[PDB]
Amino acid sequence: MYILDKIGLNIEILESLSYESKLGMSFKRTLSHFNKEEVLKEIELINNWYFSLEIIDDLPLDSRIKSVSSAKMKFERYYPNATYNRVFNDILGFRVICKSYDEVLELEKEDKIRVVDMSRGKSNDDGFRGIHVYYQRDNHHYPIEIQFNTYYDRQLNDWLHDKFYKRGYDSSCGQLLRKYYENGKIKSAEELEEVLEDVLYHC
Amino acid sequence: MYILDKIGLNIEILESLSYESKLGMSFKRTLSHFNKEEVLKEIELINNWYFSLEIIDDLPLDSRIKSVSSAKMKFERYYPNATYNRVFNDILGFRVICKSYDEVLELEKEDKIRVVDMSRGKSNDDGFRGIHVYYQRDNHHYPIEIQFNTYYDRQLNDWLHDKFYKRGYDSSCGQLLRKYYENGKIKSAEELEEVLEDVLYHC
Amino acid sequence: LYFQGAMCYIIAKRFKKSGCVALKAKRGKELADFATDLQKKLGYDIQIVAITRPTAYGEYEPYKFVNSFEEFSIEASRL
Amino acid sequence: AMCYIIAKRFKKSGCVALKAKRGKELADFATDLQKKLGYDIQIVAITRPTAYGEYEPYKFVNSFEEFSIEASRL
Repeated sequence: MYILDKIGLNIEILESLSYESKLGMSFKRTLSHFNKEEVLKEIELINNWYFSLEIIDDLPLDSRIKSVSSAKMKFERYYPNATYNRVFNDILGFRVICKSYDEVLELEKEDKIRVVDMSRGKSNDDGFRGIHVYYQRDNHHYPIEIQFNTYYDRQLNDWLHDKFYKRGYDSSCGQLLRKYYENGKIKSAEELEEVLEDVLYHC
Repeated sequence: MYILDKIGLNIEILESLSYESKLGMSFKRTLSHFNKEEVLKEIELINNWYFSLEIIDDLPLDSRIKSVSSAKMKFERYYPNATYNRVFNDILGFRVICKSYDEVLELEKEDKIRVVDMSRGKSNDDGFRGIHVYYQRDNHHYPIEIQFNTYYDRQLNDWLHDKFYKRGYDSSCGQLLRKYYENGKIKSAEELEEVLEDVLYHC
Repeated sequence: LYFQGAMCYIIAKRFKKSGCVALKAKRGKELADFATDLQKKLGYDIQIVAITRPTAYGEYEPYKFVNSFEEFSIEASRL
Repeated sequence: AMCYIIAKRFKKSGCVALKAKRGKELADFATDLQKKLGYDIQIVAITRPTAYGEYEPYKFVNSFEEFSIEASRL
């Protein structure tokens, strides 16, 4: 309720932005039960639909429509044992700054919303902090993602994206950088480089 | 150039959003050269004009129109020796949050843009960090402000408005609050309030 | 009905008190004249401001969202 | 209200960006350009560049033709 009012969304708006699949298949099933060429043809139509909705630019929050290229790579990567609704869950993806994570956790109460809480790094810690929320109308509509981060977590997530492009993805190295950031040791991209040079020297 | 393209602004757009004063007094002058009741009557018209422009909601950046109440307080506070263009420079004020400040200073090269760099603090450190940029068409038009903050500084700026500002404390305490934040000791607005309560008790 | 083109938020707040009354509204003459008149009726202890989105203005937290111009007037007068 | 059509090669930083109006004309332009460029280039729509730091640096273009030529050079 509160977090949705802040970002100008409601269940009716999320329902109207939901794309109904015409594959005749349940999205609870694994990728092996789906035809790659038929899936990619449908993703091309969803991407085309989202590139024509003016309503998206009037909402008081940011969003991105993911490409058919990224969907083709995700199919090849998670085929054949990943669940369809877990793979193609972010074609329409909103991005918001929340005041505190508490207001985002209230979304769990919504029957058609799934919350993936990564605000504490309890599971598979790579330094990134935030909460991802998925609205799904039913088992044959594509899910809609909302990504929430505080300003504090968003800052480190942005520096970590650049360090992971330059140096390559490293789970333990990102986890350790988040400890230095929480300790006041990383206040710029240059400081992260300095801290990294000291971490690499002490090994 | 680059930072303006990123936020969807250009000199032509800023020129069309500039309000021309009918007071017949140069904005390079101090407040003693102006009549309070005439100034406030004009600010009411500028505020009304900005509340009617739909073009503002279509720009790819955030903005706020400041109230006539805030202009009345600013006149009373800075009268009579402050320069008019330094006092009423934020009736239309944009706000853009980012990963760094290296892109922002390049705006100084624009003839009608002034840059106030507070990324290493104000002269009187009150805790606030950011860069403010002012476009002014001529000395007879009201300036337009753009506030730049990294995600890291915007987080503390927010907590400082909520739990610290306008409550009777000295500017000395904000600098201390910013030192605790830079040291990893303040990770929530409630934690800011905790170290403020200890600073005020032990002061 | 929820899609009325680009919208803003009219905010009412008492200067030394935290929190605000917020209303999603369409920018134009009807909103501009409503705000100008309400600012006179409420006095210069209350600030009437227009923002693009509440998630960008953390200094007005917590937001008390209202659903009509009349509801905004009654709630702003209680600040 | 306007959006930004973005073109980016997957393993290479930076993008070609164009301010455009959402609708049939932009949607069909993007669908056709994605086919001509291939699945190594991503054609995405974002609301504002300041919210998408993963596409930095942005190379802003001023026309649909300029966007096509620059996206083919990625």
